[PDB]
Amino acid sequence: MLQIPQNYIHTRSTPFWNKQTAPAGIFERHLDKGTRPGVYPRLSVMHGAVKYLGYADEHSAEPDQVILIEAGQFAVFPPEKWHNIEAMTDDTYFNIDFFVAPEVLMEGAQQRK
Amino acid sequence: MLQIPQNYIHTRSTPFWNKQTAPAGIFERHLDKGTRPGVYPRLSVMHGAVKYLGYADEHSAEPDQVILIEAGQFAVFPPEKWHNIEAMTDDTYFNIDFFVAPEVLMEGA
Amino acid sequence: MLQIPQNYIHTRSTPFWNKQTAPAGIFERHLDKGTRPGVYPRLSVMHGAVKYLGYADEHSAEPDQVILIEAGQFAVFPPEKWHNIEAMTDDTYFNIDFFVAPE
Amino acid sequence: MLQIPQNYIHTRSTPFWNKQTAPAGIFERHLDKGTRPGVYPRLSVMHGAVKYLGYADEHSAEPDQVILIEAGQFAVFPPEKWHNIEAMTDDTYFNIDFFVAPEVLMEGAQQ
Ligand SMILES: [Zn+2]
Ligand SMILES: [Zn+2]
Ligand SMILES: [Zn+2]
Ligand SMILES: [Zn+2]
Repeated sequence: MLQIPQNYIHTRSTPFWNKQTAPAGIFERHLDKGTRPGVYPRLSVMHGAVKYLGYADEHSAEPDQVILIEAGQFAVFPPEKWHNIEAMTDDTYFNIDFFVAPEVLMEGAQQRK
Repeated sequence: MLQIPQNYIHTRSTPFWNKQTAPAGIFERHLDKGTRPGVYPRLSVMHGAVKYLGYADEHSAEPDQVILIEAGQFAVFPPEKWHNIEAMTDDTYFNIDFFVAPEVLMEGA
Repeated sequence: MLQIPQNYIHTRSTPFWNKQTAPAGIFERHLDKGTRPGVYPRLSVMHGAVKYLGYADEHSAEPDQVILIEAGQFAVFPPEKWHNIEAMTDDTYFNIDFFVAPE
Repeated sequence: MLQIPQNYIHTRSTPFWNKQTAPAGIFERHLDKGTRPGVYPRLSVMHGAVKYLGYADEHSAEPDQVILIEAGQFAVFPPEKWHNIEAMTDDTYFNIDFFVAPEVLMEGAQQ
């Protein structure tokens, strides 16, 4: 399973969504982006099941990776990778958390005058 | 398993923690600060495994609820209940997300 | 002006709301609570105008505090104080950010 | 004033920064990381005042946009534009919130 580095930071979260409430576009092929690159999405299924479908590129015809996520489980998605999800039942609902890399700026001994 | 209602709101997320970076007191029997009906914490473990032990009350000798959370899994804990977690390995790391009911986030007159 | 202490941390944000998309209960008298006491709400108006009506207590007949927040401005709401907001137009829309004391 | 469209989504919020705690790079002319159409930063001042300076390009001699932000106010800055900020006082602190269009956060495939 793909893991999010322990030093990554949580930036945003989505409300709980189901087939009807989620933005329609999440069920079609797409890329999850942020302000910066390398954002890791973490989809958690609270009930039912959710399927992740990843592709080689923006136009490949069939998925090159499939992950089934059941209630009580989560899966982090490969960054900058085209994909779409699919709800397995009408009762399925889930939410998504996004994580980004931390910034480490070198500092000096004095303050900036 | 405990499930958090669809209308609940994500209010806070703790950073990733391991045996060393997490608040020492989380491994000791405690009551989540501010816990009350409508406040559900969700613990997801990214690596290793975390064990949750729940107790009927502050001084119960044995727990009445045991949950082993592995990497790729999460568990929602019951509010207003004494408990504690335990990291099963040194490289274990998890984070906790909190969700709360709209009526308690904004209590009307 | 009421200010949020520099050491507080941002915990949550609401999407942009207007008279219709906002949760109804916000236009009615209420209290913002959050998991811990002392939370600070910061309402910023992106367009139109919002008015804050604060009250002495849960049942005061009239408000003891009034603040008009116009586009390009925000206002920090006194914690633990009952209040309700009023959008001044249909075109008005705002969002709320919440800040809490350092963990 | 620039306004962030009502359907945009809050993606990041920086902690409160002052003349010393803010990343040094924000005080010098730069181009925000990942800046592009659909990404608007919103800088609001909690105390003191902050001044934004925008430039036509990277080497323009003079700025062509100036926004003074007092405490209790905020200003949305244009995307893909060279700029820098200046804290008017030592006791000044502020924070920035970034908002992004839904079509940019979730880039739909085309054919
Ligand atoms: Zn996605
Ligand atoms: Zn706990
Ligand atoms: Zn309120
Ligand atoms: Zn900037």
